[PDB]
Amino acid sequence: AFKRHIDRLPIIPADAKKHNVTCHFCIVGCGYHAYTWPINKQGGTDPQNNIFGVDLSEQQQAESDAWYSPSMYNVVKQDGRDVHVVIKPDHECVVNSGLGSVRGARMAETSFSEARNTQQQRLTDPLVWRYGQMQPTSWDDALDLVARVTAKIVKEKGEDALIVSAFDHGGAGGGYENTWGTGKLYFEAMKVKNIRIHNRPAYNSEVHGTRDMGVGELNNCYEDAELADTIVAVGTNALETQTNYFLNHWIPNLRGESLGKKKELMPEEPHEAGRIIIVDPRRTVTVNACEQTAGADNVLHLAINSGTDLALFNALFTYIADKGWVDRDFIDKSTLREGTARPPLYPARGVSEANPGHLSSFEDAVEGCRMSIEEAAEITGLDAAQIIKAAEWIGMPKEGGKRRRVMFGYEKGLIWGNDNYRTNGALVNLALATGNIGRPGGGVVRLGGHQEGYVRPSDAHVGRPAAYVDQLLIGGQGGVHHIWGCDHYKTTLNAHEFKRVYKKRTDMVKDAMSAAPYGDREAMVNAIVDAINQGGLFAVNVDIIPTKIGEACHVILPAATSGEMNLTSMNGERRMRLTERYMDPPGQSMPDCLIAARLANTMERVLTEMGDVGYAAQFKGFDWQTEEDAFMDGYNKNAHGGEFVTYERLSAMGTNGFQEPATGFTDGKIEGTQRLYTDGVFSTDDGKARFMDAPWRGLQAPGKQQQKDSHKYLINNGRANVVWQSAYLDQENDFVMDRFPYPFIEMNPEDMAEAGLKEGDLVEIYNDAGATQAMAYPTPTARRGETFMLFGFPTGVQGNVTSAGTNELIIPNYKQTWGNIRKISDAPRNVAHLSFKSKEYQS
Amino acid sequence: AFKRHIDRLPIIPADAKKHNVTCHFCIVGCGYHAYTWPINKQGGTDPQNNIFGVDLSEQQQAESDAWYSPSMYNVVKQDGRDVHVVIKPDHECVVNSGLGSVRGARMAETSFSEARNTQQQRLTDPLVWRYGQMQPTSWDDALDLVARVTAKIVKEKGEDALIVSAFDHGGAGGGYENTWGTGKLYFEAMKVKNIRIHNRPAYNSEVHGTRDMGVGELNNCYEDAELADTIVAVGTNALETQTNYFLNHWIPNLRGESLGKKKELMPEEPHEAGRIIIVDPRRTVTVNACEQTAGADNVLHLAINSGTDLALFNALFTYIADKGWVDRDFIDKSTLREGTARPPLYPARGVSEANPGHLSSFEDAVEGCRMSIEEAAEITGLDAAQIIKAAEWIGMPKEGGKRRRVMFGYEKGLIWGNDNYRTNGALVNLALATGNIGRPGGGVVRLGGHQEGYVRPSDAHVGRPAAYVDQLLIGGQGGVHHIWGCDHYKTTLNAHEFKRVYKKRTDMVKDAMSAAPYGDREAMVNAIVDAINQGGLFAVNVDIIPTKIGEACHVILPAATSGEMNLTSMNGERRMRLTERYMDPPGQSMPDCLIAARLANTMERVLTEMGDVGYAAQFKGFDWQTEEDAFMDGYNKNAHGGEFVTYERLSAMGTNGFQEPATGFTDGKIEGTQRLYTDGVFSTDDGKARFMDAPWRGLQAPGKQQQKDSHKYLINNGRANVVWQSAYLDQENDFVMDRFPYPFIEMNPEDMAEAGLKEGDLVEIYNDAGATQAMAYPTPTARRGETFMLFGFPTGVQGNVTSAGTNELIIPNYKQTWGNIRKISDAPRNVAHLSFKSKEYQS
Amino acid sequence: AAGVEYPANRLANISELTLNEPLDVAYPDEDAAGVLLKLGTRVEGGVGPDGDIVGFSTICPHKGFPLSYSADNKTFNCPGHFSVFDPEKGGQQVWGQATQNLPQYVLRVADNGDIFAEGVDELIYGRLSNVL
Amino acid sequence: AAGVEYPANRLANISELTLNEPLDVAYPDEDAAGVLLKLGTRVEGGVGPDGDIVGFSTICPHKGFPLSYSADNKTFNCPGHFSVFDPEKGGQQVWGQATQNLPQYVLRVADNGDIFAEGVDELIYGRLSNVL
Ligand SMILES: Nc1nc2c(c(=O)[nH]1)N[C@H]1C(S)=C(S)[C@@H](COP(=O)(O)OP(=O)(O)OC[C@H]3O[C@@H](n4cnc5c(=O)[nH]c(N)nc54)[C@H](O)[C@@H]3O)O[C@H]1N2
Ligand code: F3S
Ligand code: F3S
Ligand code: FES
Ligand code: FES
Ligand SMILES: [Mo+4]
Ligand SMILES: [Mo+4]
Ligand SMILES: [O]
Ligand SMILES: [O]
Repeated sequence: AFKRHIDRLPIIPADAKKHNVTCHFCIVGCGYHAYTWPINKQGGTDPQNNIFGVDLSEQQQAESDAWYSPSMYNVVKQDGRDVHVVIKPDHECVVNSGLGSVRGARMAETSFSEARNTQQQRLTDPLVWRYGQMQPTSWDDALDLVARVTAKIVKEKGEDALIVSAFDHGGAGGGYENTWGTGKLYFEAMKVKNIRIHNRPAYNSEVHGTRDMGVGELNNCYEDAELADTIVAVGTNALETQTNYFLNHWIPNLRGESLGKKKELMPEEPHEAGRIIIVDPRRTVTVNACEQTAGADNVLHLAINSGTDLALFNALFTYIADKGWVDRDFIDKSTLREGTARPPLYPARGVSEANPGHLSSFEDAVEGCRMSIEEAAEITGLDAAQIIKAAEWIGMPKEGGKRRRVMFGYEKGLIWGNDNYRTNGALVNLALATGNIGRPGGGVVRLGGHQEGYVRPSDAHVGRPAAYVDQLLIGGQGGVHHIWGCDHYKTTLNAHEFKRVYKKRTDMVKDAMSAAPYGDREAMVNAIVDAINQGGLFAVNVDIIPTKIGEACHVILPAATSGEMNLTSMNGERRMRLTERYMDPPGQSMPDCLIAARLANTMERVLTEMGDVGYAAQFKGFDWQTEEDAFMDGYNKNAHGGEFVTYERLSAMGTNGFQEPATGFTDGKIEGTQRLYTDGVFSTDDGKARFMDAPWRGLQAPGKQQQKDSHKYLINNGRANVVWQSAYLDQENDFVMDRFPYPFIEMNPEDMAEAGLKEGDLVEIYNDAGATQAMAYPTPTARRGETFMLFGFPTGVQGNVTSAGTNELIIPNYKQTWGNIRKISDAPRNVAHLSFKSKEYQS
Repeated sequence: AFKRHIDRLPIIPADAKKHNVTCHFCIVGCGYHAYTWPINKQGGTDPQNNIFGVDLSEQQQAESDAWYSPSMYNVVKQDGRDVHVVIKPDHECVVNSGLGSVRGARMAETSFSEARNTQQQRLTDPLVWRYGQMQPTSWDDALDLVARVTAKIVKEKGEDALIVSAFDHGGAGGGYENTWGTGKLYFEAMKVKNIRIHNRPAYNSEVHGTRDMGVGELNNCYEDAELADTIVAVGTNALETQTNYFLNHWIPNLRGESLGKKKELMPEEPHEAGRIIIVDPRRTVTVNACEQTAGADNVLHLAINSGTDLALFNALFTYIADKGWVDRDFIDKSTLREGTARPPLYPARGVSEANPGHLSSFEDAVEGCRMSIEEAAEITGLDAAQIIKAAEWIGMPKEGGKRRRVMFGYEKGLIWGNDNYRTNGALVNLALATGNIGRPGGGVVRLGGHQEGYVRPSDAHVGRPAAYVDQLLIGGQGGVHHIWGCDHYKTTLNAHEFKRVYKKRTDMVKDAMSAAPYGDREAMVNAIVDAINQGGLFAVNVDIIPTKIGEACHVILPAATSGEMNLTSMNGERRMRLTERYMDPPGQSMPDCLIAARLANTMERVLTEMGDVGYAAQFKGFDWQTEEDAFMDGYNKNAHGGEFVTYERLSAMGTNGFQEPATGFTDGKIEGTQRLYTDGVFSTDDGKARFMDAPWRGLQAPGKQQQKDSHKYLINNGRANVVWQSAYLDQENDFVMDRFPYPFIEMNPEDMAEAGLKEGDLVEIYNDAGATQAMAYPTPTARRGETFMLFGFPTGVQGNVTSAGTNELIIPNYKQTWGNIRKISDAPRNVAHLSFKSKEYQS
Repeated sequence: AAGVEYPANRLANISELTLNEPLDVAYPDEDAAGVLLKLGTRVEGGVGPDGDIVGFSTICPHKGFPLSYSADNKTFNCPGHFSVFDPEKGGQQVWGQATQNLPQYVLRVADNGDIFAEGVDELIYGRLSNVL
Repeated sequence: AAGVEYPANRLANISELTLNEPLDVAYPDEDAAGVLLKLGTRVEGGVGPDGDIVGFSTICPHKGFPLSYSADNKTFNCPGHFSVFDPEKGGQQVWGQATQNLPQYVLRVADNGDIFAEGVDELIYGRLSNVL
């Protein structure tokens, strides 16, 4: 087991500098403070000599604010000087109430430190491929090369030759400052169509269904998880993936700690302890924890067949509609009442690829979605009694005829599951019919992934459906590729094919560059462009570490990340906050918004020199010297209520911030919006929500039924609690890598016995998409024939075995993957120290 | 400046475990001790509570044994447990007398530590190219793949299809255990012709000239530098490159501290303080230090034109022979007296490529080498008065008619300089004529590079001249390449072309492997072999870090290095020592000798399965479980006097060891040989030394005169004091990289003013071989038109601009390089913190 | 002055331990709850002739709840936020919210059979120095 | 505990320093020879209104010989083994055998004009703790 051997930590002194910090990572956006003080000064044990005002020579009790773990401590540069830092969760923050996840609690230890040698992998200088290898250089040099190649290609072949992959999210590697900068470059200065997002291969929404219905996907607040009678959690492993939302808001409901609150806010209405329905093919630690806190009688785990959610929801919708367990006044007052005809190709296909479902009235939706309890039981594999029970737990009125308050939450089991558009709508149907939108204890919401921080110019030019960028690249189209803050090598679909072609195409440009004289830059650029004309690709990577896809790129530009810059984002409650800079960027790295600005400026200069002054002019409006300048040009001027928000004002509000949109500012407080749609006016032209006529039509993505029918195992895939994303920071973190040097694949022990596999064996997962490796982890709770592999992992990428299959809007259907498994090697030595015991807490 | 901010270090306790350790690095082989003790125990300040027996609460005086710097401290794994370690130079060692260089003094800090995060770059697991990228795996898997591909290729195409690059040197990354293992694999089990060494592209000696003459290149002892009347240092920058030999043995001579000793050992002979002749085109810090210690009157810096040494030595030989300043009895008694005729193509060419010079008698050598002072002054650029003075300082008898004792030392200025064979012989001629071989205060020796640790089976099959391996690879020949402990990408000649072709050829196999199923291994191997048949190369790298050439390899095998294993080697005095293991190899890494054994075993298994039992049998004799087993099978059984040496016996002798060859063992002491040739019996069939008839014939390597004539600057190249080799460890060491993030190119300030360059500017060096980058470092002592660039450096490889030119025996002529220089970029920001002041000490 | 100075404290004698039954103990002082545990198989940090006697802090390193031991599983389990630690593998967090594996005692078995604790490999919850 | 406790010692007043003439001092005690030096240009670690007052250990970190100052070069030079340090660049070893750059004082200029030293960024030669 990995052990740091740190016997003691420097004590934060009374006069430490305090910074408000939002967690870098997940959607929950837990509140922290970063305390910093001069190297070689320190706090003491007596109350007067430390930040806590406590005698630190005494053992602290459970849940104490007056303690921090080693991973919360580091030494970092601040205004040119080494300083101690502690990044500690905030007790006063209403999101986390002092909790920090295994992820958030190691922000300090995953920061860059020359002094204590943490994260030396971090990029410090621009790199360019020349003289046979990657070589460091200056910004002026690196930006000149990128600008010249990009400008030439765009002039010769049009902007369609420019391919972009970029983050669209909040938090570290995103946020409003950074999404604006990249957005303004590619949508204002340019009109780039062939652009994709970090987690999907086109410029689309994850949740077009709910949006088209008029229901924005983040409509409630976190208090609503405390107040609901029933939580319906779909395609979410919240304990591992929205940890502190679950621990600090769902659990109190399930434990009955919320009853006092429920009775104060909703008197003259009955309240028992919360019940929870979890819709997930796999039994996760989330299910185990719910059973353990609420009791098995109050947890309903619907272990559906993979990709059959829509059948389930349609059945639930039908049953609830027929029983009349619906908010009749809500339907009449706030939803579309107009009849409207089904499109000619319904129900197999929608009016077009742009619109996979048919929006309509409640009555038409009910008739169109109609499915019996028996039909859904066949498709889902559930018992009739289970589906009926769920309907009762969702719709059945409480004792006095009062409507049951249900919070519906969904994440990637649904969003990357079968028939995204229709499944999303089917779920939203239930929320709308039961009047659980815009009201306490309600909501139909993404439980989210990253934090949110999106503001950009109009994307109208991109189209709907947008271009399937990965297929363009794999097909030999495109000339120049700008990759900002994502790594397709570890995280895209159909990844094995993607890597084979990407390497081959970028190699063409590498061989050209190696054979050309760099010091004569015009000859170098002509050589790059000749390789591109022959089918090569020139790739530029903007990142914080040497990435996997970066091993194929020709220029790497080093970014500064949250903490090294000011950054703004909102959590899954629309709670917006400023993360105040507490350290310096490593080396010469700079924030993404400023990189964009500097790139714009170089495009202006280079195009001016080429003589296209008209096109040069389009790249003005980037005179930014600091990230705040990007915030003011973007969020402040473009978000709803942005005029009310500034760094100074957000700072005064602390880690609690305020909930977007801002509606005003009085006496040092930005006035916010607790819940959306409290007035029953939705996000459509006429202000009425739409239901969705969304009939089941099997596995809809091409290839999927075939892949299922011709392979042995379900290769479910997703997150692990300890690992953040594609392990970009974690790969240089001994605590994480000591636990999982290979990605695990959770396998039923009798499936393993049958296959001749032992715990720790290194296995190839393979199908017609590609192949990859993982470490067999025996998992008694796993169902026979159903495996779960950690996604995104550098030492075994499961995206290799996901097919190119998407829905009509180009949503990647990662979760529905099947494949064969065979042994590559007996369990390696470097795996002998691992525990292979159950991850489920035992009482 | 980089500052560690380490205020205090744990004190080594009285009961620390002591290990004898030889420096990992340079030829001098300074003595150290590694002390280790349990993590969470420690020493105290009172004498009884620490290893020194000293009161550590008081400031220590100069040169104290009771202190160590932070870079001498770390925490490392030892038998599975974290322990403190201090690696500290040994005061009692006669080599260094307590000195440690900037290199040796950071062995601890450049060791692997999970606890303190040092050298996390170190390889921990075998890696194989599959599923689109490099992936970790088990040893069984990786060795099986390497064996199967190698075995198939060798069966189908012969052993000539197997290309090998390997260390042949001592110390970390070499030694007797490891050279034996690799030697036995490739020369006993196999008969690999197409093999090269780590620093040169064929299986040759660096010093065939001296060896053919009967004079082994390490014939004296370090005490002889203290005792000589004159030291002649040729092509050596000893203060930077043999630091502690220079500081602990040459300086005492120059300062006059040796006089007492000189008078005791050589009474009835006069002795003044030592004088030194330095033959080097560049004024180095070595020249400066000699002037500063001895006085300018006692230092004769001959700043010859690049590559003109042979003209100098021939002139010196002629002058000394004519004056009669020769050991007449030594010549008559110990040298060849037989006349022998010049070969028909002399003097332009020798009898064949195997023999570039003509071995002969003194008289014939004199007549053949004959050159006047005036002709030599034209060629060398020196003044006549300077050349005459040198002859006087070498040959002129002392007051009473007594012969002047001169130690002749040479390194890479000569060995990688013009006409290696003849220049070496010309220098040796001077030593022989003046009787300065096998006597106190004499010697003609390599000052060396790495330590020595060579023992291998016969290499007869390799031929002389041996195959030019780089040219085979560049020409598309060879199928499989095994690379052990060297990195051609940074360190070979004609490196830019080498990298372009190596990438292109290994890419072919990569694209094949990515598109094949790995889990069906027979199909994978057939795909690899198809790519090889089309001109690809399958490459296997055995190393301790991710190397540059390793970015092109398909399998990487992790090695353990000195300290993580027991290791034996000798220094430049033939002083042999055991470095006792004090820590564990990182992860699953293993010593090179054992890797070789394990590879051999896998070849045996695989060939047995294929049914070639005859060939399988050739791979027996590798049942080694520990490195000592390799020592006993190799050195003990095969070295001269090896029967006298064991680990146990070497250990008892400490860091002083003994000087090879061993001649006996009495009362716990291995009895050694202080100097070679004390009896005047040389290493030839008849026991007589030969002189060399070695006339000047210009720049002899093809292309060189052409390259000089058509480019502006000499691009001299070599070492810097702070940087060890190709910065393989240093690239993850902040102290080194903070000082030189780019390699420097020393340039005259007026050359810089003329070219429009400023300190720190990033410049392209280019010629018809290739191109590269370096950082302009203004250097007032540099001659106009003469630059010096740091070699081997990952952020600017000067090997890129060295031509393919070798002598007849395939000795790379790195030092004679010319090229053009032009600006790539204004000084980058990451270079603003550097000092650009003179490296020369000012008194 | 520094490097933390651990006391060498007697915790128990080897004869007191029964296979798979943790013995309540405290190290490096009265206020630092832990257990000694005989596991029946050779394991990392384990001492005694069979190499199976381990010692751990029993206080969760995440938020400081007291850990419960499951005998059937041989795991320490946290009721606060559902963490699980494996004492057969150096206290590795099988799953949990702690950024630390379970702090383990450096044990020594004396000639007479007494078990001494002389250190701890990770920071104990609720103290900024293992020795107060 | 934890960190080394540096004293805040008065070394000199700003009015005592002449441009490019080092002033002998000792920090953090009598036995730790160093200098204050006014360089005339703004430099790293430098204090005062012109940001050019620096303070360094004057004892070579390689083997402990006393460093000499060259006024024309603005360098510290070591007669032992020819090391050279640059006080205009944080004490960077321009060339030498030390594995450390020159230990530099953390300086503070008071309210009045007194110069205080409150720390040192690297281990001073001949002591295993900067404060004894
Ligand atoms: N600090 C440090 N020391 C090392 C090493 C290291 O990497 N770093 N590596 C070790 C190894 S492997 C080696 S081989 C040795 C190398 O030790 P050296 O050979 O001393 O080191 P170099 O810098 O290669 O070359 C020495 C001198 O050759 C001179 N020179 C160049 N061309 C000519 C010429 O035509 N004629 C003459 N007479 N001189 C010329 C250069 O000016 C240079 O000063 O050092 C060892 N020592
Ligand atoms: S700690 Fe960070 S990772 Fe998510 S649960 Fe809280 S935001
Ligand atoms: S310390 Fe090491 S590098 Fe050479 S001079 Fe001595 S062996
Ligand atoms: S306190 Fe043990 S899991 Fe949170
Ligand atoms: S003591 Fe100053 S250089 Fe060796
Ligand atoms: Mo996501
Ligand atoms: Mo060498
Ligand atoms: O996402
Ligand atoms: O060497």
